[PDB]
Amino acid sequence: LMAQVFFGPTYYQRLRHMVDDKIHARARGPVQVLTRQPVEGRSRDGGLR
Amino acid sequence: NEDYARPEWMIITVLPVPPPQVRPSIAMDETTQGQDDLTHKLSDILKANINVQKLEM
RNA sequence: UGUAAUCCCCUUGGCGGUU
Repeated sequence: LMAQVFFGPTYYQRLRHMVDDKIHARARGPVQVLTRQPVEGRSRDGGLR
Repeated sequence: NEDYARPEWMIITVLPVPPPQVRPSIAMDETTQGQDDLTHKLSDILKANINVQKLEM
């Protein structure tokens, strides 16, 4: 490489936010009883606002 | 407006009772459903109406 | 011929993530 590279060990930490705990998709599913709109929440297979 | 908004209609003499779709009940657990807030308020209103009718006669 | 099952609160409060 034409440019030299800064290089060495550094302390890194893994945070709790992982993509597989955030990915969510919905085509159709449960709806609220009062308004008949998609429910809220990824855990409940809800929709996006 | 004579046809649509008559002044004496601002005093309630008959109350419309909404269908259960407006005040749905919720199953709090596997055995007991809770009445909605509107259902309880309508029950209180009807009890007061019955009380007034009984007292008057 | 023995023929397999379809359904989910609400309110509240807190803690957070991205700006």
